[PDB]
Amino acid sequence: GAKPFGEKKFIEIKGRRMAYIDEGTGDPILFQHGNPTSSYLWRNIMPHCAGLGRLIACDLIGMGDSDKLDPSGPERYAYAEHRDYLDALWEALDLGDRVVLVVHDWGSALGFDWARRHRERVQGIAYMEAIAMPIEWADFPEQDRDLFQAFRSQAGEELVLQDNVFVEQVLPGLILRPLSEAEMAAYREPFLAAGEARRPTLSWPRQIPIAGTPADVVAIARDYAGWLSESPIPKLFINAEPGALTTGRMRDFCRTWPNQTEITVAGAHFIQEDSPDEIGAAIAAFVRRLRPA
Ligand SMILES: [Br-]
Ligand SMILES: [Br-]
Repeated sequence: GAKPFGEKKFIEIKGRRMAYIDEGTGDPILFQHGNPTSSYLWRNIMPHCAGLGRLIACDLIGMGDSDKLDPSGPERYAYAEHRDYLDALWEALDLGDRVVLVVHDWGSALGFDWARRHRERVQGIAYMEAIAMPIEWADFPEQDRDLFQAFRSQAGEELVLQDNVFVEQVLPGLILRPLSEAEMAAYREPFLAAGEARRPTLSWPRQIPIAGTPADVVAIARDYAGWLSESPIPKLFINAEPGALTTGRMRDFCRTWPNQTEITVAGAHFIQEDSPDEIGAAIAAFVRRLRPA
């Protein structure tokens, strides 16, 4: 299904207008995409949670139907800058203190961080192919290692801003089934233009806490990893086979997390495109359990 879930709403944040999905009533079930994705990534999963709460899917700034930052540059869209826009967006949405988090990739780095800082408001965390902890190159998926190493080099501007590699090569390359034309249109739409409109999908891999750099993001991930490993908050780990990011040591460490349910679905990185109904069913099961009658 290539059809988006529901419709986009917009809200002005820090003078910056962000796009989001908000469907239903009750405690929110917050789904957050990462790079180079948008709310669209959850379109076939969110339906499974219908009637279970308030279904919300935000577009990170510079992503999806969210406004671009201007002026943009190599120093724009760092982690700190996304969190400052996201924090204010999640505040404006009045989510309450019984939020379930559903996270992926930078959505998990961001969601996990948010969760630590607001642990009291977090009913539960469902995560998959996440940034669970700072890592080394040896832990990074082999097939894409030297490419991710090049994004974090001066070649990074040519690969991404000029050629849109993350959107056109990384994203298809880590989904196990052939995407449809309408589906690749929706992922490429926010990045149709060459240059700075594609800056966020280059700044994101530059932000990954790898090999001790960058130190601020490393620190934040050190922080929430230590916390998550100790929090009794209910967790749903959607493991993937063969998976990509959350394998090996990081997978090892995640399996250490308390009060955690784990399932395995078919997929590489963007597993919502390979196993949306298995992921959806599991998330709705998790929320039901968290929200009886
Ligand atoms: Br593929
Ligand atoms: Br990335």
